[PDB]
Amino acid sequence: DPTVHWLFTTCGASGPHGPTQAQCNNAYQNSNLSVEVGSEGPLKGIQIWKVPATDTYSISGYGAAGGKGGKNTMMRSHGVSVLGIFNLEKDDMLYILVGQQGEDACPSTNQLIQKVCIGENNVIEEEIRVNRSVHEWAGGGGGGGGATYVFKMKDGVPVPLIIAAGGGGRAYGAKTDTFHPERLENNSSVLGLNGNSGAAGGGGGWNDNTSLLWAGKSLQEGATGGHSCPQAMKKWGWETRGGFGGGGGGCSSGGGGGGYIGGNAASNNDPEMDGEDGVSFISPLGILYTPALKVMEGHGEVNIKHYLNCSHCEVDECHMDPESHKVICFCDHGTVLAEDGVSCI
Amino acid sequence: DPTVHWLFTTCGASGPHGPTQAQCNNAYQNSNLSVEVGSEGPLKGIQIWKVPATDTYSISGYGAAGGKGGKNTMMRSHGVSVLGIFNLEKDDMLYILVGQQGEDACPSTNQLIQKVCIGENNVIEEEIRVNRSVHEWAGGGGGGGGATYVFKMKDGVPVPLIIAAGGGGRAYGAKTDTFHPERLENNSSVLGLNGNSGAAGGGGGWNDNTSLLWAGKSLQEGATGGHSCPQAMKKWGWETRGGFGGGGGGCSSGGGGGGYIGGNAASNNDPEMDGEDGVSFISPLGILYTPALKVMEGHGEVNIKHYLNCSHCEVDECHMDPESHKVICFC
Amino acid sequence: MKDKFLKHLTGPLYFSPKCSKHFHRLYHNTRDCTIPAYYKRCARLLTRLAVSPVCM
Repeated sequence: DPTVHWLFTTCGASGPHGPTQAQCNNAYQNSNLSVEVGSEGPLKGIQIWKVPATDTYSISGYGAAGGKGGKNTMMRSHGVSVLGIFNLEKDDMLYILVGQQGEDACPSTNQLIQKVCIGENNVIEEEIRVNRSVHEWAGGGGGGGGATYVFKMKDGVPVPLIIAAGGGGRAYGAKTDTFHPERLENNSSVLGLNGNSGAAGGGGGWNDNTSLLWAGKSLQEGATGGHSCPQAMKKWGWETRGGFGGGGGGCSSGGGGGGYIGGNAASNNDPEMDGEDGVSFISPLGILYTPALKVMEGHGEVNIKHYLNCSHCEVDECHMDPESHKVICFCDHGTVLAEDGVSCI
Repeated sequence: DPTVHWLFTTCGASGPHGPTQAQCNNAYQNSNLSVEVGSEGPLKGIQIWKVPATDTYSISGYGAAGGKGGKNTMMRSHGVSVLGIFNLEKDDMLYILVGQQGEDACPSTNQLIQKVCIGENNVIEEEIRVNRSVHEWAGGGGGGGGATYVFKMKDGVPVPLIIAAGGGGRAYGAKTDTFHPERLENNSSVLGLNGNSGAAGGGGGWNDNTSLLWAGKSLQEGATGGHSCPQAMKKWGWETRGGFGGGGGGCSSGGGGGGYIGGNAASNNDPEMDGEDGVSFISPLGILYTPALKVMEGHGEVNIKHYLNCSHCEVDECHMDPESHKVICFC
Repeated sequence: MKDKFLKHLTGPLYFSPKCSKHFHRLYHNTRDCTIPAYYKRCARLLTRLAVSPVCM
């Protein structure tokens, strides 16, 4: 059946730490998906999956969006989607880390911070007006979104297949809604380092050692979400931790987003510099289907389905009609499919 | 006048209470939009807009999504989108209530409640093994969504123009994801009552007398999001309130959705019966563009732009150039 | 029936032939654009596609 597909979610979890086994068991009740979740070690919250039959599979990796800023009116940086076309054998192990959205600056259940959010308390604005930067009153900056990873365990070391970058966090004073062009890595020889962290937390990459509690962790360190700024805990009652999957935490600057290469953050505590998103990855073992594009507004996700192998028609591209179970192959350049259903006219 | 449109949002606000003047002035800085926010009475939180020209306008109203359930795995019920074509005079005072998202059941700041949410606690699950009725503790239901309203006054009486219903709430046992067909109403002669409120809060319609504390309010009495059910208020510590714009109250069941007619909730405390959607409304003075569709995932919005007269010529489709009349019908 | 709505969300964006191939891929074989409840996502995708210089 073409319609069959497996939808890996974040299992209902949120924040800097990923799901447990019970969360994923509850999330996949009365469905066709069943995963096992690592309980301890750096594989905590990573969902293993057994490929049911050898086939060509399309994998849809969607990263997670960043957190909104303190003045939570500018839109959050969206998470990146990567479509990959891979080939999979029987009993293969796919380790899937579904990214998680970075925590927002506002709203907050803390009363003082809530009064800051509604604009009645505006000490941060006075600090910006006086010192041209934030040093004392660390304002709410959004947490970085978590990357989505689909990889596998070949004889000792993980091998990445799909990485969807996570949306960077929005700074306190993000007056610009412009987003940078999306970054994709198609080569495995380029290292999967971590994002640079200044006051806020840079996003977590593929394989790098983290010495910072606020930066996001790389996948080979568990890839837990980074803590908030040290000044965000002292003389303040709020924290904006990045999501699971390398999401950096939010100081007055913006929290970096995870990826194959982690997103950056402001070296100083600039209240207006949003956190850069991560760099997505596509494996040479698979075929990239569509470019990397920012789509997601919340938690990341994974969609695995049987790829529609339709090289039988003249044009290399085709699709499945929702109305008719018959496959439809189209012709570009204003050409029209012939009556044979393969040829073009 | 290239790309001149105005986008109305929740001004950064959330939860069951609308935005105030400060947050909307903060939201619309360095843009082509300036609003006033009512400070008291039924119009507290409803934004004031002055129509800049007498022209045909396209107004797109997007409701707010409901809250996720306690086992927050299934998707939230989406806010309905209504697109309309209206004719607006110079210097009209449009009144725009932007719906706010119903609060999710999980996560919560309370340690015991988060322990329930993750899975170490199963008192609700055991409770539906011993008597199958959640009444000692309370289940997890997200708040209903806040509808989106664009209206105006004649003789001091509100006149509905665009009403996009808000998303219903996700119950605890929301094992399925089915949604009822999207209800749109065009005739205004049917009064905008509220939805039924039982253990959970129904949605808040256009104008109705709401006495229940957990239910959401109609617009002509504030359209405030309701509180949680009192069973969840005491000895369970749940505060899953609704959204601004008639958002119902979260309980074991799902909170009903706002709209022109509010979304019905569960009379009993069924933890698998979700919050129903509301009924969206299109004004008789406007033209319906596309069928109403459940679209939005969070806080609703309004987009107002000048309508392009594609149908002024034989071809029904047109795309005007930014500085020149390049509508698609060749002469 | 499901294209005017997407056109309203997206706006006047033009696509090159290779970009038209990618357009077909997102529009038909990505579930963001298939099921009605993710059209915003779909629209977002389309927008970002037009931002790429491969799309005119």
